[PDB]
Amino acid sequence: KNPKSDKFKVKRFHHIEFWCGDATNVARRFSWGLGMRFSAKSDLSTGNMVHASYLLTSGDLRFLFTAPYSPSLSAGEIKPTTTASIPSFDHGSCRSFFSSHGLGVRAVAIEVEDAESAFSISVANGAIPSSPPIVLNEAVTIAEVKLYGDVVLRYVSYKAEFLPGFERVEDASSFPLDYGIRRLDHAVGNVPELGPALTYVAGFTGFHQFAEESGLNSAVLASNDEMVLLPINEPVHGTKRKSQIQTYLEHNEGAGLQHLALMSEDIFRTLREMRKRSSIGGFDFMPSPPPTYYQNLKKRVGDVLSDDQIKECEELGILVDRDDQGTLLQIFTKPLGDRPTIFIEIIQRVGCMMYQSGGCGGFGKGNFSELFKSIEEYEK
Amino acid sequence: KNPKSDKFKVKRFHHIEFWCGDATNVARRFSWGLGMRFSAKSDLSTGNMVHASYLLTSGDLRFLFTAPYSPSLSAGEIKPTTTASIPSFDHGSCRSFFSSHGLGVRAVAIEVEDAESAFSISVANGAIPSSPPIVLNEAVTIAEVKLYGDVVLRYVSYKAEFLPGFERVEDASSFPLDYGIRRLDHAVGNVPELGPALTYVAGFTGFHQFAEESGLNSAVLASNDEMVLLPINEPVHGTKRKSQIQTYLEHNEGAGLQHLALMSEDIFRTLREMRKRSSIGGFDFMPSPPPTYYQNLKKRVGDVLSDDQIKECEELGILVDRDDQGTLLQIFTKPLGDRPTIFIEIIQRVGCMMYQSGGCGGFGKGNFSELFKSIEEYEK
Ligand SMILES: Cc1ccccc1-n1c(=O)c2c(C)c(C(=O)C3=C(O)CCCC3=O)ccc2n(C)c1=O
Ligand SMILES: Cc1ccccc1-n1c(=O)c2c(C)c(C(=O)C3=C(O)CCCC3=O)ccc2n(C)c1=O
Ligand SMILES: [Co+2]
Ligand SMILES: [Co+2]
Repeated sequence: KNPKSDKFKVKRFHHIEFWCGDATNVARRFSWGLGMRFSAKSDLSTGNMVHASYLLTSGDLRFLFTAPYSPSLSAGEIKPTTTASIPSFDHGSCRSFFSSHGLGVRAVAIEVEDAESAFSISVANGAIPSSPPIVLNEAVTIAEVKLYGDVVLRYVSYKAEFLPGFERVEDASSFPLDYGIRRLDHAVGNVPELGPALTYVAGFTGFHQFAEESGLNSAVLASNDEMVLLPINEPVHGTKRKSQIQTYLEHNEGAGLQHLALMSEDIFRTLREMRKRSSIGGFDFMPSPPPTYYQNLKKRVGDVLSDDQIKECEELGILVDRDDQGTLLQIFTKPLGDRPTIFIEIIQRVGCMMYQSGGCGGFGKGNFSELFKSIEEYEK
Repeated sequence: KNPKSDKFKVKRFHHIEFWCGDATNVARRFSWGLGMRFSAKSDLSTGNMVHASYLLTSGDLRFLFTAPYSPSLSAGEIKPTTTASIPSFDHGSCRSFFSSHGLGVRAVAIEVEDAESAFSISVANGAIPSSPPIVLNEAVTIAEVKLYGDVVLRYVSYKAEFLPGFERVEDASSFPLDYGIRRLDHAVGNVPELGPALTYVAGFTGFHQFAEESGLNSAVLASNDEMVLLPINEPVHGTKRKSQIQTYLEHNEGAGLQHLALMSEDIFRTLREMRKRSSIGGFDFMPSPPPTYYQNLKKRVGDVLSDDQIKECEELGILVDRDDQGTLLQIFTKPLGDRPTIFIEIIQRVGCMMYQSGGCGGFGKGNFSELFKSIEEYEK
């Protein structure tokens, strides 16, 4: 049941912004490890004296990496005269964010029909304002409200090329890397208390709950067409293994974004390419499930995937789950930085043709059961 | 003339430590871009609740990347009970360093016969203490004194494997990258005033001055065998082009380390490998000199390098200079991070066989003249 209760017109995920200490090194690492191209920049060479911002793209996926310069470079500026291309940026907010949480997502950005209206309606419906609507070059409007912890939901709307004040990146500097990633599928928050978090976000967006010893309880909020998907987790305390949600909250100094799920047009090629690079600058993946997991794959998805497709899942450590309408292939990286906090999920969805409907196959909750069973069946 | 005035026994460069916001991402980028292997770690998985530290090695070159965790993880600790493997580390010093300078070198470390004595003698001779000698596992002694800005000179001495509390890195995580870099040749500071800087460092080390519109004046301090080489630059104001030393000081918020020079056993292979990776996560190089520069190469080094060796220099953008005892091949990267501050030099030295004596060929000062001449000769 989807009651289509969005309080403003939402289109799709637009971009994810990381706040960094050094945007250059994080962006180069991510570009190589994920196969994303350098597509736009805003930094000293473009006249921005406040922050360095580099955009990576793969298909529709946009990763933005931002870090502050010395405040002394812009000490004479005021907000009306700023050279920052992202006017919501603030030196002390960024340094405090990074000192508090380490490397992580500052903004989850979605494209809307009118960022000014989305903001007003959101705050009218309980959203805590973060940065008021600002019009850039009479061309783009951006506004921000608090989502959870120090993560903001950022509204972007266009009259009719990333943001004003960004330049396209030199063809020589932009190597056309591509491992198959095409768009952001969902973005997941960890909070101490799921209930108040759900009530707050659903309160100001109008997003509806999406049809659903693991360490957590979770729920998923969705836009009208269910293309914007925002799960939220809370810990479940006092168990055999310690809750990874609780571990996150401790090392992140509170609530924040837990994982980004990136849809691939070919998860087997994406994982082959990422795994080749794991030990030469890229990303590591979580430990592979036992062969018992893959022995049991035939009995549950043998109708969707061939024996060779299933054997390819075993080589790459891919996980498989399934809904009543579709099948999900997924895998998780190890944490992206120093702290055991944010990680990435690679996913591909099979089914729900109508175009493919959002959430087709779920989010892999059934893989908790199948992993536990397999990781006792393999013991013998 | 080398009066061998070292006030304690110095052996050679030991390691360079970068203070980072996220050690993981800087270290992975550097590993891929320079061809260095992951060799040791000290982090949560080794019991260190204070900082994450990752060591990269290539030959004798050791790059250490360190970033602080949340202070909350170690709030109950005191210095006697610390889990930090580098006891001179301090959360607030590290965050203040990085907020002030961005990514850069915190420590230039040299191996000495006794770090306790080196420290005492240094301070007895004017050095500003930074961290007193501390003995690790009755096996290694480390101490630190101020060098310039917020950069420290770190003394390390061993009784007879990087540091106690570091673990060797997993063979699966340690891919054997190698592009030919073998050791640190020199490490260069930028200061507002060269005179007082020279007097201060030479005062407490006993290092002697090494035989010597560019934007700078510079001088080089050397150990007894001249294997430890520490140039220092100051700006020269009011000129056609703005001093790059002055640009550094402005963007770095004061004095600090300007460049690290890494000796290659085969600079042509090193530069081929680094240049292949420039646009896929590695390092960019400064713009290549004009063909006039390379046309003039025959008349000055045609006796050292063949026509093919000189043509290979032109393909790779290598610079060549020469002393009275040796020849220097060198090239400079673009800045390593967001700010136009620290960069890397790749070098190879030809001559001065005795083993090769330090500084063989100089530091490339003559390449200022030859670059200016070439960059007017090419105009026509
Ligand atoms: C628990 C755990 C510990 C150490 C490494 C990995 C895991 N771990 C996961 O983190 C995990 C996740 C994060 C999802 C997932 O993507 C997800 C949810 O957890 C809630 C619904 C929305 C959503 O997107 C699904 C299955 C998972 N499974 C099966 C698993 O084992
Ligand atoms: C000035 C400048 C501007 C934009 C990019 C590059 C340059 N630039 C240099 O930075 C440069 C350096 C840094 C050295 C060098 O390694 C060095 C010194 O400058 C002082 C003595 C000790 C030492 O090691 C030598 C030649 C150089 N040359 C020729 C050059 O053009
Ligand atoms: Co997920
Ligand atoms: Co040099």
